[PDB]
Amino acid sequence: ETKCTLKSFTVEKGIYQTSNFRVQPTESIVRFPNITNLCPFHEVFNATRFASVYAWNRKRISNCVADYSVLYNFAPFFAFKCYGVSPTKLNDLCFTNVYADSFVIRGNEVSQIAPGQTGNIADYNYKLPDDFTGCVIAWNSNKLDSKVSGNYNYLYRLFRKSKLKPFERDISTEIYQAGNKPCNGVAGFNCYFPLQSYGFRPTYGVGHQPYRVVVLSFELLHAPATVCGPKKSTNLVKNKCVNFNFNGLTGTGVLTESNKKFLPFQQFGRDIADTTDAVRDPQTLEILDITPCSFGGVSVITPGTNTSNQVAVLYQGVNCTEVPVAIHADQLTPTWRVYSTGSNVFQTRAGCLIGAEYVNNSYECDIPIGAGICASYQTQ
Amino acid sequence: TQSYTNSFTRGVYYPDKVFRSSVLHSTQDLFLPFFSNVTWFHAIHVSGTNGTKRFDNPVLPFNDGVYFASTEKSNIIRGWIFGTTLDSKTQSLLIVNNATNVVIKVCEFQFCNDPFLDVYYHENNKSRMESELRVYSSANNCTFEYVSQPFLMDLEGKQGNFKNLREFVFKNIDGYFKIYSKHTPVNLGRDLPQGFSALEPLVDLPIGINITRFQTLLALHRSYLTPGDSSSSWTAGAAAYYVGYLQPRTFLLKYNENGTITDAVDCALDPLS
Amino acid sequence: SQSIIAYTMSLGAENSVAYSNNSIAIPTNFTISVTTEILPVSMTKTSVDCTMYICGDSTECSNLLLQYGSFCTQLKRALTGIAVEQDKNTQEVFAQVKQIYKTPPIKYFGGFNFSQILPDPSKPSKRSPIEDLLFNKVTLADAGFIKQLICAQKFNGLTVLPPLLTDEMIAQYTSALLAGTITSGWTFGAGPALQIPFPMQMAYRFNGIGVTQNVLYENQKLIANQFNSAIGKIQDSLSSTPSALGKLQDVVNHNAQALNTLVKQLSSKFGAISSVLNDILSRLDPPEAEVQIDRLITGRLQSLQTYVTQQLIRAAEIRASANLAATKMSECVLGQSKRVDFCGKGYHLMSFPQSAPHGVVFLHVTYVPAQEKNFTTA
Amino acid sequence: DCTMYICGDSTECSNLLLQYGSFCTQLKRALTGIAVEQDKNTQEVFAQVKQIYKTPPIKYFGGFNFSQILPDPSKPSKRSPIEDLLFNKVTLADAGFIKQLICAQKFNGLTVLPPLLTDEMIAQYTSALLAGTITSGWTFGAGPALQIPFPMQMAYRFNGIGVTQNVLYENQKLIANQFNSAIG
Amino acid sequence: LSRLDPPEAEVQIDRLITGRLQSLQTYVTQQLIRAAEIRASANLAATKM
Ligand SMILES: *[C@@H]1O[C@H](CO)[C@@H](O[C@@H]2O[C@H](CO)[C@@H](O)[C@H](O)[C@H]2NC(C)=O)[C@H](O)[C@H]1NC(C)=O
Ligand SMILES: *[C@@H]1O[C@H](CO)[C@@H](O[C@@H]2O[C@H](CO)[C@@H](O)[C@H](O)[C@H]2NC(C)=O)[C@H](O)[C@H]1NC(C)=O
Ligand SMILES: *[C@@H]1O[C@H](CO)[C@@H](O[C@@H]2O[C@H](CO)[C@@H](O)[C@H](O)[C@H]2NC(C)=O)[C@H](O)[C@H]1NC(C)=O
Ligand SMILES: *[C@@H]1O[C@H](CO)[C@@H](O[C@@H]2O[C@H](CO)[C@@H](O)[C@H](O)[C@H]2NC(C)=O)[C@H](O)[C@H]1NC(C)=O
Ligand SMILES: *[C@@H]1O[C@H](CO)[C@@H](O)[C@H](O)[C@H]1NC(C)=O
Ligand SMILES: *[C@@H]1O[C@H](CO)[C@@H](O)[C@H](O)[C@H]1NC(C)=O
Ligand SMILES: *[C@@H]1O[C@H](CO)[C@@H](O)[C@H](O)[C@H]1NC(C)=O
Ligand SMILES: *[C@@H]1O[C@H](CO)[C@@H](O)[C@H](O)[C@H]1NC(C)=O
Ligand SMILES: *[C@@H]1O[C@H](CO)[C@@H](O)[C@H](O)[C@H]1NC(C)=O
Ligand SMILES: *[C@@H]1O[C@H](CO)[C@@H](O)[C@H](O)[C@H]1NC(C)=O
Ligand SMILES: *[C@@H]1O[C@H](CO)[C@@H](O)[C@H](O)[C@H]1NC(C)=O
Ligand SMILES: *[C@@H]1O[C@H](CO)[C@@H](O)[C@H](O)[C@H]1NC(C)=O
Ligand SMILES: *[C@@H]1O[C@H](CO)[C@@H](O)[C@H](O)[C@H]1NC(C)=O
Ligand SMILES: *[C@@H]1O[C@H](CO)[C@@H](O)[C@H](O)[C@H]1NC(C)=O
Ligand SMILES: *[C@@H]1O[C@H](CO)[C@@H](O)[C@H](O)[C@H]1NC(C)=O
Ligand SMILES: *[C@@H]1O[C@H](CO)[C@@H](O)[C@H](O)[C@H]1NC(C)=O
Ligand SMILES: *[C@@H]1O[C@H](CO)[C@@H](O)[C@H](O)[C@H]1NC(C)=O
Repeated sequence: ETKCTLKSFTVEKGIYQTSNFRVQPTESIVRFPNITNLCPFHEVFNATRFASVYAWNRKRISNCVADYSVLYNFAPFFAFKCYGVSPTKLNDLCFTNVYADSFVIRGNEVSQIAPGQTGNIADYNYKLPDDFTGCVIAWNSNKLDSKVSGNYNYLYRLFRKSKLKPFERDISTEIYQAGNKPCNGVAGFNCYFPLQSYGFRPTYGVGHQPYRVVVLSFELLHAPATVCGPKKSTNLVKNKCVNFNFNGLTGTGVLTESNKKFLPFQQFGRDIADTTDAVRDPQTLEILDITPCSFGGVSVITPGTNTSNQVAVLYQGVNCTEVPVAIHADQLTPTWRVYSTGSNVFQTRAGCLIGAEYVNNSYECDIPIGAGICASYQTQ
Repeated sequence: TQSYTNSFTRGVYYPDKVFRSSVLHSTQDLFLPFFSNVTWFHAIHVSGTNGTKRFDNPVLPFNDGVYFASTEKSNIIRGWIFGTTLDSKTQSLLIVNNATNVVIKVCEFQFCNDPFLDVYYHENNKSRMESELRVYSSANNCTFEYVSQPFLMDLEGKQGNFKNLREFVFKNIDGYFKIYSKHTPVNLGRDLPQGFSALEPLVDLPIGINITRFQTLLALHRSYLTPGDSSSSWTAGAAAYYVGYLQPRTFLLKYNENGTITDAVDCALDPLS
Repeated sequence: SQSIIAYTMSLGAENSVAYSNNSIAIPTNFTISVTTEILPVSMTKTSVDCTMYICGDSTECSNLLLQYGSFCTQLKRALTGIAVEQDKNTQEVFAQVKQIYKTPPIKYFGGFNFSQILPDPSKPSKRSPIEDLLFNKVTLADAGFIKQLICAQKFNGLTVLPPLLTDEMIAQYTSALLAGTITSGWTFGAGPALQIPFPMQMAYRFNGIGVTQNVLYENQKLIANQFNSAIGKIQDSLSSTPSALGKLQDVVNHNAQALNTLVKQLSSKFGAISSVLNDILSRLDPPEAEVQIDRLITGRLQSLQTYVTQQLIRAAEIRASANLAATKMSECVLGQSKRVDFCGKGYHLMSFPQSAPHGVVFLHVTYVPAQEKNFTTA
Repeated sequence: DCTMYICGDSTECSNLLLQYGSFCTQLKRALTGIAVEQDKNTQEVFAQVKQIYKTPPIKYFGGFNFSQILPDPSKPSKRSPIEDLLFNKVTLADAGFIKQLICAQKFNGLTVLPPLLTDEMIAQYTSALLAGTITSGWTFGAGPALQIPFPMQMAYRFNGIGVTQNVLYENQKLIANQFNSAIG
Repeated sequence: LSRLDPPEAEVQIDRLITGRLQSLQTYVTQQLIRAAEIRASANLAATKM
């Protein structure tokens, strides 16, 4: 390894740093909430009376096991573009709350449902936030919503004083005060009705045919879980380097019982790194602790390679009643787990040294180690 | 009556729901600025055994949330209504408490102002006031409903000295009304005492409505201690009902060792701050 | 009755001289004074790991970082060189003598009293009272003693190596030099140490500055009393002052502040959806995950490079300070310096070294004139 | 200042720059440290004296001519002719005098702070050292200033290199003439 | 900002900000070295005085 870290077949006398060591996880655990009911997704997509844009129906979902893999054969899915949450990586997450909004619009305006877009529909009828996360699903609906005479069932607002805030409903049957005359319900000259039609006929081509859209808004944020995917939980192990899946929180380390005071409205613990420190058990409600596994650097002490081929390793800042003395396969990143580790063992303030015997003598030292400790080649 | 007072250092709540300890984390959020005015408000309806109409409960604008502070005997302050024009023209809310219930909802009530004043409302003799709701009279185009635990769980110290100060904060940022609340019975007579306390979130739910107006619901059927005067423009007068507005600010909170909050610094008050 | 007042700075007290044609001024008395001087010698060593810091235990991030080439082999050689320079800095200042000298058993130096600087065997650390006070007055942050709360929050590839020379054998060096300079004069700085009585050595030191030895040989008692009083009161001056060891404290604090900032920079989006790798891998899919991970990687590289960029300049400044300290130790301690305003203020006599956390402290002894009278000269 | 040099008075740009974390706290701390070091540099060089000495009223130093280095009372700035020539020779660009065309076009967060020691007490320090070194010899840098006639100090400085004082005491006129010619 | 919608205006402004940050770091990077050299010269001048 020393011959490999610097490109040469001869290494001179001294101490060199080669790589790092860290114990490996042994088993993996997953703990998700235990919900059995299946919340309904059929009727939200499958309904015949979706409301208009000026007043769109909202469906809120609660505790369930949402299987986001069966809805694909519910519609042609003309547009299935999703935001930050990956559409395929959606069956393995946990969300706080999920919402669905349902409405039908003109197809030409379908592209106008997006953050940072204005126009006609996006300024007076419906608005989306700039940092929205979720999905949208739009597909053609000219087969059903088509009248030979005229489809006067869907309306939209043309005239409003100011743009609305995102996610806001503004249903109102008022009269717009266009011009100077304060008209009081005449609805005649210079005072037009705020609502118009969506006359949909098969004669019109693409873009003018009605398009049916449904938007799903997620709540991926640090909060107690309500909706989770279909996964099977397992048992808890402690005092061992393991990998956890705490309610969508993936990581590794050692879990031990803690003495924190997590209030009923507190779910996660934090230090100054934006990394989690303490977690609450999803289905037992016990306060745990997280500690990263042991790790450190490796230094190789070797004399001249033309004098001998014996080396002594030094683990920095690791006190070796721990894994250096109890070494096993699939537990150390250096594959070379082939030292005795029961003989030639010394403890040093700069990490314990393996491969050297202490001698009470004192000379000028050749290879410095640290803390007033040096190493050298010596006869019997 | 109406009067002005100094808010001192009150109205700070846990911004996020994560744990911390011995940290001086700072945040930017809606807050009540230090050392502002809090404007008192009092509704006056009691006189002998005769009507004595009040015309109380005026309109109050609801901008950027509202901070609430009052000392009700048991449940004298009951509900709050939110909306616009309180008529069948634009939707409005309905928030009101019960013994152990809450029936907040979104609707389009034409009107519900039926105080039903009692000819013998004088509390010193009798305080007979039962089932005096007289609300949700009409509903035009309404489907939203919600029932759950009421916001307040009052406690009694067996005497009026430990008057509860029900500090509430209301906000409507993208829905999910925050009802940060805390019970601090340790008041002993002085308004807004020197000290420090925090607030915790309880409920969250999104609806969607502009809410450019705020009003309260009082026990007009049984009310007491309502003196009257022409106090206005930075004067004094017994109200026992405070209202404060909130603005976006930047705060520096010193989290306690245990995990609570001990001190806070406003970053836009003094150049020293 | 308290306020803030703004004024114009005054340079100093106004004074005038009475220069003429045939007037001279001669002092009739002297005064011995003892000053102090503090010099940093080294800073804390450190080592940073790219793999643990940039891409925490994630294979894909490490594979993506591998494509960049040798931007981390370069970031290890500089740190190793800094560590080697820091280790070498402390050797030049202290390791000047070849042997180690013992103080004589009986402590009588002709009235001079040296208990405040000689080692105290009663204490376990065998450090002088002034050395103990200097050690206690400076609060160390980290020393790398198998720590296994802020320091415990550095499981991000950041470690602090311990110095090769512990602060137990540095005191041995200080005692060796001090015993050599109080038992042999300056003769042990060139060749073999030669014994000489202390009064004769002090008489020769006075003769160096142009004052004949009879002054000492007739005012020995007064000179010893003044020396004892100055040595006694310098400790009180060091103890009662608000903050005298400011340079060492600044050196200690700068590295800690830089490390804290480097740790905190991990909590940055750098124009990404999130600042945690596990979520950004689980939520996303590999195509856009590569772009987001590249953003995070380039942000972390940019934040990491500045650390070593500033560390190099700080190491250069510390090396310059250490070279100055070594020169001062060679010249004021191992001999008498004729350089003006170099080894204390006034005519130089001798000096004593002391060890401080990450630095050295010099105790100069200086000669200053006293009340003077005029005379008429030709 | 980053918040104006980088994102000129734009709220969107400021909010988008806030995502980079603490990146301009260092760029301010380093510059403040540089300014503090610059202020400290000019104090060690000049502030070597404790008291501001004054030149004697009459000026007779045994034939030597110090009019070219000593301060000139006639000039309003009390600067020596050599100092005036040095000041006129160098054309300084900006010094922080409330500037309020290239300098006026650098209103992008780039400001030039003025030095703490204005260039009127530096001349006072220089005059103080000159008076103390020509009226008291070298003894005012070690303790209290002791007066001494200038020719005696001349003989002292000649004796310090290996030449006895009789050389000066017999060649005083020639030495003074040579010094005057050189300083002229 | 005027000729474009927020979505890709974001990435363009990121480009501009990162360019300006890179252009600004080098200024202080060189200023530190210049200050160190000036400090060394000032120390030499102080010793010479
Ligand atoms: C030189 O100065 C010293 C300063 O200490 C003088 O010593 C003092 O002398 C007076 C008068 O004899 C005593 O009362 C003091 O107690 C002495 N000081 C101490 C610390 O003991 C000394 O006398 C001076 N020499 C001359 C010749 O005047
Ligand atoms: C001078 O040396 C002597 C001993 O050689 C010191 O004398 C004692 O020192 C201890 C240490 O603090 C004191 O507690 C005693 O009161 C001292 N006794 C006497 C008779 O002086 C003395 O402290 C030394 N001088 C100084 C200034 O410390
Ligand atoms: C002895 O020297 C002192 C100063 O060291 C002289 O005191 C000053 O002399 C100047 C010369 O005229 C006067 O202008 C000052 O007013 C004097 N100072 C004070 C406080 O009066 C003193 O005159 C000298 N004595 C002799 C005889 O030369
Ligand atoms: C030497 O000192 C004398 C005064 O003692 C100076 O004399 C005059 O100085 C002014 C200053 O510009 C000249 O304009 C006069 O011409 C000088 N007159 C004489 C007779 O010298 C003299 O200038 C000084 N020497 C130098 C080189 O400046
Ligand atoms: C999950 O299992 C625990 C058993 O400890 C039970 O108490 C809890 O009620 C279960 N969750 C639900 C939602 O019923
Ligand atoms: C909904 O499903 C039913 C059968 O389950 C089907 O008859 C109907 O056509 C579907 N409607 C839509 C809009 O998909
Ligand atoms: C917002 O306030 C205006 C004030 O005139 C009101 O007309 C409007 O109805 C409010 N918005 C909603 C959605 O009610
Ligand atoms: C090592 O020693 C051998 C002789 O045994 C010599 O030939 C060789 O050059 C040496 N190599 C080094 C690197 O010193
Ligand atoms: C390190 O190991 C030694 C061996 O017994 C022990 O004395 C010491 O307490 C240990 N320290 C830690 C931090 O484990
Ligand atoms: C070395 O010294 C220790 C005591 O310090 C003693 O116990 C030991 O036997 C000696 N010899 C060794 C370690 O070979
Ligand atoms: C409150 O308002 C009044 C005027 O309405 C003013 O005199 C007073 O200074 C205000 N108080 C504060 C703290 O702003
Ligand atoms: C108030 O009204 C009642 C109802 O008629 C009446 O009996 C009473 O006299 C009135 N009060 C006064 C003061 O007249
Ligand atoms: C409110 O409380 C009263 C008394 O407990 C009860 O009769 C009434 O039903 C409650 N209201 C609702 C809506 O349940
Ligand atoms: C008080 O009210 C009661 C009704 O409960 C009534 O009988 C009585 O006459 C009233 N007045 C007095 C003075 O008690
Ligand atoms: C609202 O209710 C009224 C009943 O007066 C009815 O005429 C109207 O059509 C309803 N509107 C909606 C959108 O249900
Ligand atoms: C904080 O915790 C300590 C021990 O963990 C306890 O003694 C103290 O009472 C706590 N402080 C409170 C509860 O305010
Ligand atoms: C010194 O001697 C010169 C010689 O003429 C004379 O002009 C001058 O006045 C003398 N100095 C004093 C202070 O009298």
